Amino acid sequence: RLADQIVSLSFNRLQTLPPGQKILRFWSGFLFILHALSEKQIINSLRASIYFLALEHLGTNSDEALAMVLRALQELMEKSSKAFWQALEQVPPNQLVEEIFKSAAFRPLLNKSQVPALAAWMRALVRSLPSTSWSDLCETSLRHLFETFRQSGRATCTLAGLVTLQQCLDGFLQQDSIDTGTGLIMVNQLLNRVVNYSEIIIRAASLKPGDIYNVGISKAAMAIIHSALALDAKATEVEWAALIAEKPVQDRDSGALWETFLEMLWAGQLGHFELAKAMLMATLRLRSIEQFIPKRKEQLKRELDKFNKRYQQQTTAIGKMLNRLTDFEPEVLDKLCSDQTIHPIVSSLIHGEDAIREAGFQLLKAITSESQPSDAVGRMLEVYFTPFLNAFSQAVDKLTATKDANSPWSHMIPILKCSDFVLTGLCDPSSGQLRRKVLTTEEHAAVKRWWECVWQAVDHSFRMMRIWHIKIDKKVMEDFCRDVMELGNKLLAQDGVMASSLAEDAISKAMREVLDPPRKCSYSLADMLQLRDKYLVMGIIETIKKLLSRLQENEMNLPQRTRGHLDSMLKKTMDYLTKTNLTDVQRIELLKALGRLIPPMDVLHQAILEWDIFHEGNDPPNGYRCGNVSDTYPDPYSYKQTFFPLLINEAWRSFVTAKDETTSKPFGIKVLSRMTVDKFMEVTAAVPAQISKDRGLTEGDIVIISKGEDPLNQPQELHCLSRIWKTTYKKDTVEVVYRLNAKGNQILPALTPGSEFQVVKITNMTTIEREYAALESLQYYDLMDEILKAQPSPMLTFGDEAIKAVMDNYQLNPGQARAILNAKENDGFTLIQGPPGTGKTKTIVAMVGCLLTKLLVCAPSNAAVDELVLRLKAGVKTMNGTFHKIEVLRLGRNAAVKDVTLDELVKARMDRDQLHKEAGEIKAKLAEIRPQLDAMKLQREFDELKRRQAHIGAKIDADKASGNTYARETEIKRRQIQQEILDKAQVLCATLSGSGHEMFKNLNVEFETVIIDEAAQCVELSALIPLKYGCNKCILVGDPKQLPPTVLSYGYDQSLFVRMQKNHPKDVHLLDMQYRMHPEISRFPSKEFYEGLLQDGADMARLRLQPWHQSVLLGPYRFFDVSLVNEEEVKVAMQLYMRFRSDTGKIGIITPYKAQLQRLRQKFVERYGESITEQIEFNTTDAFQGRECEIIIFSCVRASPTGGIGFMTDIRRMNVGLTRARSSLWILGDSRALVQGEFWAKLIEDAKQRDRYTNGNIMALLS
Ligand SMILES: Nc1ncnc2c1ncn2[C@@H]1O[C@H](COP(=O)(O)OP(=O)(O)O)[C@@H](O)[C@H]1O
Repeated sequence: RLADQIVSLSFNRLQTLPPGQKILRFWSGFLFILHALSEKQIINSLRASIYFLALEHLGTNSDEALAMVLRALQELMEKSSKAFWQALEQVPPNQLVEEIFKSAAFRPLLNKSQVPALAAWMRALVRSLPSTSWSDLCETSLRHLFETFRQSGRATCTLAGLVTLQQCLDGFLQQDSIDTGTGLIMVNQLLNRVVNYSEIIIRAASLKPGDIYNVGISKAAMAIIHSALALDAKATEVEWAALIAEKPVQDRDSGALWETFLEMLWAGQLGHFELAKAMLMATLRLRSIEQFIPKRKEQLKRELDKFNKRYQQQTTAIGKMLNRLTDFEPEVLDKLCSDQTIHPIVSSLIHGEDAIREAGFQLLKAITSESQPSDAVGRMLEVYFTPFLNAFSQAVDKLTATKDANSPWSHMIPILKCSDFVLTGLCDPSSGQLRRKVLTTEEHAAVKRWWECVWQAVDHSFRMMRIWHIKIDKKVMEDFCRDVMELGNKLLAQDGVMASSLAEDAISKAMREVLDPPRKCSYSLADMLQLRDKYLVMGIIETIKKLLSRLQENEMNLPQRTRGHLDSMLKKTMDYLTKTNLTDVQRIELLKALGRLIPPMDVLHQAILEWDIFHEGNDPPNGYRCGNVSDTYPDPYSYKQTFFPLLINEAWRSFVTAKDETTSKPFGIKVLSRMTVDKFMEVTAAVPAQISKDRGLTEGDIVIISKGEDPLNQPQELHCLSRIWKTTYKKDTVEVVYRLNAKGNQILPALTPGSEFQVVKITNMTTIEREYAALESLQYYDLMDEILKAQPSPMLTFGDEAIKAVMDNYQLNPGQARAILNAKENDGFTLIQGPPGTGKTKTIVAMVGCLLTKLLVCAPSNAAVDELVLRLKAGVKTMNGTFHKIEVLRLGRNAAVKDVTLDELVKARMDRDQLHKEAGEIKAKLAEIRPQLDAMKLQREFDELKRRQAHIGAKIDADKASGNTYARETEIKRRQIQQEILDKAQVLCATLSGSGHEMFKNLNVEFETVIIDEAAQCVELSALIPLKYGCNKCILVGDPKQLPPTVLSYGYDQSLFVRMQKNHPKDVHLLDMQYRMHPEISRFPSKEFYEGLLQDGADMARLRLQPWHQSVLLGPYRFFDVSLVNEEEVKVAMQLYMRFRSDTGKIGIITPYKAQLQRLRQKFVERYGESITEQIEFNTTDAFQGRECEIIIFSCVRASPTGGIGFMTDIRRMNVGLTRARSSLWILGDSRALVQGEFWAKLIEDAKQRDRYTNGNIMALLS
């Protein structure tokens, strides 16, 4: 019946067009039957033609009938397409579409046509066909919809053509793999059809929404643009991943395709936010693809060159895309960043291609408006903490996961720079985000993930050097290795911040999770010590030592492969298994730290900073008792146990004595970041430049902290001590990181960001730290037994002709020649003891001419060093009568010494606008072009003027980054200039503390013989400093006296000389003569100090005859009787000098205290001008040691109390001040404030019992 009605309606039998009512009735019946039937039943029964009769009936002249055959054919091909294309294999889809579309009744179906039926019909048509027939159909069908048929019908066919292109692009974009054979060329044909039909898509997407002709045109065109821009990137990625594996591809235009949809519009259209997001994910699709670099011996192939040109065009277009995005307003920009669209921007920051990286860094600068890269990254970490710290970790981790020969290289240079940017935006001690806020659950994970990511990137950069060294130059690899080493150092320097931010119990828990990423990058570190570079080995050694010390501190282990590689490298097995160029210092340093150096100083800081300075006792508040000197310590550790409280007590007495006479003004600090980092309450502040320059704020400088208005005399307030820990010279204001003590700090509740304090300074730790270093590293000296047992070299006697022979060489004495010859003969410690006028410095100078026929000569004050330098420079005579001249060097920091100073000798051998003009000029063109814009020709200019502003701004930032290269190469020249100077010099002179500098560990020095002058006027741990450098012969010369017998029999500072003198007094070269002092100036401090044994020189009364002693009041000796100021002595000294002037280098005025020294200098400079600063030497007793003048004016303030702080030092002060003159000594002071002291009372009694007293009004008595 169905076939009989088909035969009735067939054009084969009837040979005529049937009436349209029968046609529509028949196809409505077919629709009812097909709704009743099933697809499997259609394939089984209906397929076994009705389809050909449908094609014949599709040519009727009725609009309704043509609509029913179209709806029918849609239902047939949708319900089962396999039978549809099996039963119609004779007719192609081309002829199907042409036969349907050439019908004369189809035009009013279009005209009389919430999508229309034809759009869904063509969706079913495209989905019903295989991929291989997609292209040829399109070559008709789109050409028939867009062009041949071209207004509701025109809008309908335009919508239809957009639907075809969208359906084909979505079909190709949803595939799991595009094959390299026919698949790539049909994708290429579709993309060429998209490029050809681009203008119609542009006018389609430019339509206004809500229009009567917009039936879905704009959304379809937008989806077409999105899918085309995704498919271009996917095709390029597929082609790259094919030709990098040496596979056949085939023998497109991505730049033009990106450029067309760029140049359509981006501001001033609907959905520009969505277009920008789609373009950003499209450029995220291809973020780890790099151009091809040929090998050194090989050449580039043809296909790789063609791919390089194509990739050049594509990356230029992508860079123009990213540069165009910096015209949006900040509101939509921060909406785009905050909102999965930040990942392409952050990945563009890393990229190795120049255009994409420059465009991304400009976009990052434009979003936050912080016009600097590190400031931009800091502001991004401030606003978007977890999105940015996740995007950076993902973008870096995506590229450092595989180590092969196809690994990218140009991406590894700007990974380190961005890691440095994040680190100095995250851990700065004033602008650090980790010093300001507490961390929640998500931020902890973000910071942890960034830590693991950056250490993995450093490990990947170090590991694959060998596979990279076959295709690049030598200089880029050397500079790359140096940069990676410096980044590793900067990364490992900041682990305490992570431990005390990512958490006393949880501190160790957080620290244990910080040191796990550095353990992975350990074998890579212990492989770069084999190179022939001299700068890299220093940094690798430092990083290995710091990592191993921190790992052994917190209780863990090193990887076994790193230890095995280090073990098979520095041990003899007789040669080494791996040839190195290491020295003998690095080998010892490693072979130790692994299992003569500088120890840590972190318990000393807490022991001195847990103190209250206003304690009224004579002992420290903590438990530190002393008074035990056993003189025969047979062990270094018992020596350490004895001499550590002997160091703490000395520091306490120095602190109190410096609190008495501080002479420093206070300054105010404001807290910038409070944080319990590295166990101490490390507070930071920004001190102005003028205060830091005026007060000399260096590291190791000790200050007070108080809330009081005058922190030196308010003990009732809230206060503590601090040590300056790190000083950084910023632009103007110095950044100072004070360290505190959070174990009883009274200001600790009052500590708050924004709390202005008042701070005054006391002393420096440098000598105490050097004494600690000498105490701890005494265990590796070569003079162990002589230091511990206090045994000098034995005494022995010479013949009576060589003594006269050496006496007749330097014109010496029988006391000063036997010592010369004995110290020439034997080795070890030789002791020479004399009062302050014998000639001990004269003996030492003749020793140098005796020994040199290099040397280190040391003295505990600077004045004795200056005297030794001048005497050793003036003239040297050998042991033949010959006048030679040796080379002199000063290892310190006077006028004549300034020409032989090591700091001056090293320094003497040592001695942007174009880019700024381009950036200012290029910014002027952007202002004119943008206001003129708000068309095609203009947009090419505004895209090419703005790329040079990206290019110049990259060159401006690269100018600042080049300063690190100039700063490093300055340092290797300094270590080589220093080492040359240290070998040309014949004699070298320094202080006891200055010779133990930290800079002599990395240099090559060996001083086999040390000479110490004034060895008995210093603490015992000071003379143990310049003995580390292989010294095996030391000569100790000094003065074991300067204390009276009632005071000689404290114990915290005696000497090294005094212990040996009390242990072995039989072998000490005594010098009993004197050769400067008049018999009065030699007769009173004799009987006070030297028990009538200091005998005067031959006929010295006649030698000391200068006129002035013609007056009894102005003789060689006369005592004058008049809060460490005492202006009365200032007026009396002024009157005495005025009297002597009324009646060059021979007049000196001496005060024992710094405040009266300041008053003396102020008053004298006042009315006697500035010429008396050099005429009369104004210095204390601590700056006048070892020297002499003809006339001296001594003015002491007042006697310290007997049981109080001081006393011993004031007695030593008085005895230094008394015996500095050769002709005249004039002592001043009042009687009432001086009779409290015992020895001043003995002095004033000796003054009366020999007519040496002047009392009453001196000012009337002088006139
Ligand atoms: N044998 C000598 N003959 C002549 N003068 C001497 C002799 N020995 C020392 N002097 C003088 O004695 C003074 C001692 O000064 P110096 O040696 O610098 O201090 P000290 O004796 O404390 O080491 C020198 O000025 C020197 O001129």
